Amino acid sequence: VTQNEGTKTIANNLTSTIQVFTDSEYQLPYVLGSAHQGCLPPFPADVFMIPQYGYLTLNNGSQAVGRSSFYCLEYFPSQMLRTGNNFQFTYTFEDVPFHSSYA
Amino acid sequence: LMGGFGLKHPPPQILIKNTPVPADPPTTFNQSKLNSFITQYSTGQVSVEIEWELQKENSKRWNPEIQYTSNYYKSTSVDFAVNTEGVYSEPRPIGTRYLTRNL
Repeated sequence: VTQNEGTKTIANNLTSTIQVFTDSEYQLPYVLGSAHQGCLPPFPADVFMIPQYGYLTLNNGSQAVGRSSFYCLEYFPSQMLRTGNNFQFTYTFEDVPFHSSYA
Repeated sequence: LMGGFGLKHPPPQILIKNTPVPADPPTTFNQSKLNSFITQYSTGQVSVEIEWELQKENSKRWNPEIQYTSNYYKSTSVDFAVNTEGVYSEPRPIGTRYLTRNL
């Protein structure tokens, strides 16, 4: 999107990419499971925007302690994707007890 | 609760004593147990080899961690060394929790 003179113009950049990696080693602060927003909507007809990743560390008020860690996400092997490329990923759950859906 | 590894079958107790060596008994039979013994004690060496399994740190953190270090400042005597009289002393209690990891 190039905003020039009040008139907005949105053109596709075929050579631009996006990086997408999956932390399979759990080396980054796990944020899911805190019941945050930004889920695939429930209704399939609508489009959603992807939430921003941010993490927390130890603190002493608004300050950082010695053990406070800084994780650079650019320090992981991402996978650049142009239009035309796709990202596939598989995962198999460990053995967890059935959820008792009965009274 | 004092720390360590709880074991159901811990290293057994190695018990050791000096076998009694009676002093010269009477020349006439006395049913009473001999209470006179040759004074002795034993010495010798003992080795104990233990193999420990480690779990190497794979931190993908960006900034430096907190290592245990001997403070660089000059002292009268080195820490964890013998003093001028040959008396070895451990100046402080060292724990293990230095490296950090996410929760």
